[PDB]
Amino acid sequence: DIGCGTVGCKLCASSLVPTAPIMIPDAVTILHNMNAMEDARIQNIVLLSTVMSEVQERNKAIYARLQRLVGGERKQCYVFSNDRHEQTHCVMEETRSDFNDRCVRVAGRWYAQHLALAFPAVTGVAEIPSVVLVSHDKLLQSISNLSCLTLRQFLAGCVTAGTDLLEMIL
Ligand SMILES: [Cl-]
Ligand SMILES: [Cl-]
Ligand SMILES: [Cl-]
Ligand SMILES: [Mn+2]
Ligand SMILES: [Mn+2]
Ligand SMILES: [Zn+2]
Ligand SMILES: [Zn+2]
Repeated sequence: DIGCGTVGCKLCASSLVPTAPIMIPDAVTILHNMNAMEDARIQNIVLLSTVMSEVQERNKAIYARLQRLVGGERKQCYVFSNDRHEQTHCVMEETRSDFNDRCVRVAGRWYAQHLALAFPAVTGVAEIPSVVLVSHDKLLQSISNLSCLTLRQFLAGCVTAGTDLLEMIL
């Protein structure tokens, strides 16, 4: 009963678009960059229920701000119940950090493989959708459409891609 939240997905037939990278931030990213999360320039966010629980656990004020973004219904973000979904549900030798790292990695791997099947590549037109785990940790131990970057790296890559596109038109 748990969908991916992506618009036009026939597998799950929603706020996410497959035409932009699917951002999956960990709790540390939200806690350290809540002002950025709230900014209109940051769109296409997957809020994992485990990540939400971790944000609620660490910061009261940050969680209320995160709930407001969801309750506002004007942002391109989706709450994915990774703890209820059969293919992503993890049960905790693991520390609280290692378990939370595994949760995000498992949900990210599911999203990447799922979106590649739901929106397959159209020859010379478009590639499969891109999934980005937004973390300071090397979640993918330091799937082609799955990556792990910090928010700074992700945003610097956006600037590089935009500059390259502007040079192409000029
Ligand atoms: Cl963005
Ligand atoms: Cl990585
Ligand atoms: Cl990978
Ligand atoms: Mn987390
Ligand atoms: Mn972490
Ligand atoms: Zn789907
Ligand atoms: Zn951070």
